[PDB]
Amino acid sequence: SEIHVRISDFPTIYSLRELRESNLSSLVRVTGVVTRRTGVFPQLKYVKFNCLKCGSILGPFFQDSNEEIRISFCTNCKSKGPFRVNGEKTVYRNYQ
Amino acid sequence: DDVTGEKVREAFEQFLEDFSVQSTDTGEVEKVYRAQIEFMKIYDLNTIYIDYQHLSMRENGALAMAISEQYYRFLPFLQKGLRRVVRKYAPELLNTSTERVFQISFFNLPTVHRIRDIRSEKIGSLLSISGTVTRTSEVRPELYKASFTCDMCRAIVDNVEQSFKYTEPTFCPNPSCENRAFWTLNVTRSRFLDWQKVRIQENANEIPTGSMPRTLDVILRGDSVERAKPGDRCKFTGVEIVVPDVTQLGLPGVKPSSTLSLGVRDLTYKISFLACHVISIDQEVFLNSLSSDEINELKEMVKDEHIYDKLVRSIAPAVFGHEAVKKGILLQMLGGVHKSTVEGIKLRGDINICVVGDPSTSKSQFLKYVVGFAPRSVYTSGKASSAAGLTAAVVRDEEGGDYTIEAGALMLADNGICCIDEFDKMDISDQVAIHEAMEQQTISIAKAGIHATLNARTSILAAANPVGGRYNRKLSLRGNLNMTAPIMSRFDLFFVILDDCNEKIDTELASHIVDLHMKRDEAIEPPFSAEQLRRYIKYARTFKPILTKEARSYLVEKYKELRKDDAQRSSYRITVRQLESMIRLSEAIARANCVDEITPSFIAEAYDLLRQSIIRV
Amino acid sequence: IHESSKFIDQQFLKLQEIPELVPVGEMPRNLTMTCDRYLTNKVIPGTR
Ligand SMILES: Nc1ncnc2c1ncn2[C@@H]1O[C@H](COP(=O)(O)OP(=O)(O)O)[C@@H](O)[C@H]1O
Ligand SMILES: [Mg+2]
Ligand SMILES: [Zn+2]
Ligand SMILES: [Zn+2]
Repeated sequence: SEIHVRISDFPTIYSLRELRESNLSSLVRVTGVVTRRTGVFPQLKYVKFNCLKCGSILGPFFQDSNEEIRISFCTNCKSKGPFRVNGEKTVYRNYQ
Repeated sequence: DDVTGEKVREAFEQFLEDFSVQSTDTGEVEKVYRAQIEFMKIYDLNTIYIDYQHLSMRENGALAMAISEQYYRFLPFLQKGLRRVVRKYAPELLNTSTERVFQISFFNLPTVHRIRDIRSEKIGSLLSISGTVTRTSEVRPELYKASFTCDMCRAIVDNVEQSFKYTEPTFCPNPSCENRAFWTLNVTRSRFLDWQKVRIQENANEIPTGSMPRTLDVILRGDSVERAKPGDRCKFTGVEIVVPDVTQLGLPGVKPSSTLSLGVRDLTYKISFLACHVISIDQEVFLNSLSSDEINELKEMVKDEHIYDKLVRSIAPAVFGHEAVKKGILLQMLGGVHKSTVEGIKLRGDINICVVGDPSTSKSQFLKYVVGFAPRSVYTSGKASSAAGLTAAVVRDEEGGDYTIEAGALMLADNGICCIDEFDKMDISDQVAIHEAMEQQTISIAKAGIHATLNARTSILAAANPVGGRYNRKLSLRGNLNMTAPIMSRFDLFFVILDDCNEKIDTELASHIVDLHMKRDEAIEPPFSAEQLRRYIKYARTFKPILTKEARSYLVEKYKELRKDDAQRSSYRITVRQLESMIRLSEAIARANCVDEITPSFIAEAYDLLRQSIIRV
Repeated sequence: IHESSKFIDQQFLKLQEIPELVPVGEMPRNLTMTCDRYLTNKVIPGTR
């Protein structure tokens, strides 16, 4: 469904303790030794919220990776109750 | 508004603008502050060094008194004044290229108050505190200026600066909102300040009689973060600030409270310190740092005919009668060249000495002399110490909170000498622990959700009495010790100290001791003072001696003789570890003579030390 | 109304990767499982 681009050979290399804050929202190239893995966890990618007041499920809304979007109002029927997720129709992504 | 704050701010602006003083005999009258403004502009720095005496001389010290006594209120006024000064003179560096958060780091204050001397009246004032760095935190971003997105009348609005408590904008980009429901931050537009919380202990010398070392938590912001070292004595300058405390609710005594519908907030606090200026209390770098007076002292010191003996006699002034031990301690202090192989092996480059001797033979005196003299050194006793002490430990961040790494004794002695007094009495489990680190110089912790790999390149100086408290004439050194033969093999030098009923030495040592009690100073005068020794050791450490091709042969036949002489029964059997040790001592000797090439004299000295250290049964 | 209801058995097993085939430096990774009705009490712990 989607494609990704993997940048390589960035000029500047910073150690972990030298990140400070100027490198915020910036591309960095750091090196280290891996310590802990958290396994492979599915993460919501194309979540389809359902509207039980409408009758059926709503459209697939792209889930921003910063935070979990919510259906406060249904733009169609103004439903405050149903904003749940159906794990069958939802398309997930890997996460570690 | 406040008239006094604005008046003091403009007075500060004027004083900075017209600051004048004679500069030495050269540079005439230099507006040091105004010129240093562009000096720091050259690198576009973020600190402005306000020496206290400058602020103190003017207005009969009234400005300095106002700033020190009520710093917290005046600081934003001083920030605005500094911005106006930049606007009037040197406006080229104001923009970050929003605006650089310039740091006013005061220093050269009159007195430094101890942790125990912290008082509740002086909060909000400026002072200096001196303590030992024990625990440091990560460089976590701190929210200083934030961008807020209004849930209602949605948009993006920046420049909503963050206060000590959370703050959100009451006015909206579309004014019809005037609602503050879900003002949302964003990563790309908010502004952050580097932050670090460092825990400091009270210094050992200033500890009150019969009391524990009181601790303190110090906040570091801006360019002053990540400056302190665990176990490094440092001084902190800044303002005392209070932070909320949720622990002291069950303590006796009434509690501060408010009423506003209860409208009540439980008000408790604990005192912390926000700091601005913190300082620590290639051979070209060390040479550059060296002043010429010392550089030339060093030049005649370096070109001395007999520098080895004069260095030996200059170490351990208090102890009399032990010369080989002094040589070994000097070599350990200097160290060796850390060499890494292509296949991954990291050749050991520090000297570890285990000193065994009869009771009352200045062994504890040697260890106490080394610490407080060798930079980055830690003294411990055998029984009152544990693996969590010697090696790194795990403890909670804050009480009732997540755990974190605790600085162990070995790491506090990294690239330094660690003195382990009474090694034999120390427990066998901790013995396995210390030796395990000694083998690989790396101590790893894998408990409570932390798997950090912590390295410790530490030279270990071990002292231990023979079993039974008295050396057995019949038994060997290994027979009079409780450690294993592999432990002997790991250690480099064994200086078995013995006590003998020699009248001349008894008389001379009695004279020496009663004179040392007689003359509080000048009882014995070493040729070189502490400063000269420290510097020489520092300079010698920078050089890296290289083995000449010719000396390799002499090493080979010397190791042949060493292998032949024993078991032709001695304290330690002859092994290859010994041949490594021969270089390990040779590099230290070459550093001592301030040479760069290994000569057969150095191998002769090292073999002399190893043949004297080994003791016939 | 509990006297007129009907219920079914449910059991939670846990599955761990076989310790023989584990990467040397890594902890084993486990998985939570459910179970219902006639599949309950079908395996004792320690059974591949
Ligand atoms: N060669 C010596 N030189 C100077 N002082 C000595 C010497 N031998 C013993 N002493 C003195 O006698 C005391 C011995 O203490 P010490 O030997 O360090 O204890 P320990 O034997 O348990 O290590 C010290 O005050 C020390 O100064
Ligand atoms: Mg002792
Ligand atoms: Zn709906
Ligand atoms: Zn709004």
